[PDB]
Amino acid sequence: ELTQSRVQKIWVPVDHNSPTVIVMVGLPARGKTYISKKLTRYLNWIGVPTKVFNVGEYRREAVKQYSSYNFFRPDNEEAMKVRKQCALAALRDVKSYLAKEGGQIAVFDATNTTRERRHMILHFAKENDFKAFFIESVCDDPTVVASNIMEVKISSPDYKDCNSAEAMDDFMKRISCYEASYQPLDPDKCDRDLSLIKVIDVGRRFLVNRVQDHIQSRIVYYLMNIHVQPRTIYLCRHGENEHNLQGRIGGDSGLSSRGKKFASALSKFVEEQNLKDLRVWTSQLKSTIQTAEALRLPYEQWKALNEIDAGVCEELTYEEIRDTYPEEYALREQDKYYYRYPTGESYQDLVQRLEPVIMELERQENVLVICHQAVLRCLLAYFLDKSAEEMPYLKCPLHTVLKLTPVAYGCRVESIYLNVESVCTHRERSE
Ligand SMILES: Cn1ccc2ccc(-c3cc(Nc4cnccc4C(=O)NC4CCOCC4)cc4nccnc34)cc21
Ligand SMILES: O=P(O)(O)OC[C@H]1O[C@](O)(CO)[C@@H](O)[C@@H]1O
Repeated sequence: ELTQSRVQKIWVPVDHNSPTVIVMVGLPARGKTYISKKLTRYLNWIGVPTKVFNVGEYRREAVKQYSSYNFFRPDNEEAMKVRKQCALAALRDVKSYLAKEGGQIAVFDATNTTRERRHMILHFAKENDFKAFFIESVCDDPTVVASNIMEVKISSPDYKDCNSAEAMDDFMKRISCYEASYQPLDPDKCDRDLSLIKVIDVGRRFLVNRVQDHIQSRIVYYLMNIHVQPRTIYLCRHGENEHNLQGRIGGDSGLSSRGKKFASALSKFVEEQNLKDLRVWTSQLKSTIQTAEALRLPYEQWKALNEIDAGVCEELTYEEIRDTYPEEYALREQDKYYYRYPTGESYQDLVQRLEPVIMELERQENVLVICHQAVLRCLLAYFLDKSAEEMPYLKCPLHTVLKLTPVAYGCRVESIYLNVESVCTHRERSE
């Protein structure tokens, strides 16, 4: 016999591959940490457990505050010993994360600019049975380097007792400390056997060598879709709909009278925002489409943006679900991310179908996504680096636009309520 597990609905028989170390490579202020973080955010959200080990954070913990670039001098015998021990301590943690804590990918975020340092990470990987994948960021444009420094270096803890001008100055010399011994990845000759991507001039061009597995090709694909241009992402739900007024889930009802006032308000908001080339996306459910109709803009529908499928519970109230399917109600409340409605979906299923939405979102600039409660949560979690456990409980009120702006290494979210009443469909984590 086979039995169907209670939360996920997976048929199982009755009782009766290598982790990867991703090695960042490059001079300081080349976006290594920007990429480390963003990538880790994508990987975790698609369900590959990933963690960043930034050697700089180890050095900052092992050493009294930073005073100047002299700490990074190649003739600094003692700082060198410290730096090397910081790398080894980060690797100890990498071993722990991947071999014992269920980690899948560890991103070793450091300059790792010498063949020697990289050879040692390889030895580490090889003897723990970890795959190694290198990502190098190369850029010689001073404008880009300057910008990076202004944007994330001068505000860092290292420079808290320095003004801008002198953080910038210190950082420039800090970089020059690494230049003499920098051996770029060389896939033609000495690195022909390594798996790596060398990125040149901020994603303009890539060198890819020996992709070993699906995580690696997928990272390359991700890296070819992202960009660093400023832009804005607006996320909202459909205007209130008739099923909302009844506390009924799922279905494909139309906008209520308030829902229509929202749409009209949303149109005003969008106009006042004054964007160029704002793309608009909806699901294929009517609520969403009517809402976009009020904007008088071109929009495109995506079945992927359709609300979670409640299967056999579609169109019931939560009340009716507790009465009719008491046991299914409880299972969901106890594990709301992995719980699969019977005949239906989990939040986990949602991530899989939203993955192509995220990938296209990364390619776009200004976008307005009009969608549904659970879908919105799933997208929002991606942008705000929220865990699978939290995602089902993020708050996405009706008639409220969430305005997301890339800033520094992450994302500012700004809530904008359009002053139209609605019922509340938020349901707290109960225990
Ligand atoms: C699009 N893409 C694909 C691969 C890849 C690798 C590195 C980078 C990359 C990204 C990058 N980005 C930042 C680094 N530090 C701080 C901030 C950014 C950054 O993206 N800032 C932007 C945020 C959005 O608004 C405009 C400014 C800087 C780089 N500098 C030199 C070389 N590469 C850089 C971009 C990449
Ligand atoms: O995961 P939760 O909190 O039940 O929210 C999902 C529900 O939200 C709604 O969008 C609105 O109630 C339903 O269509 C859907 O079943």
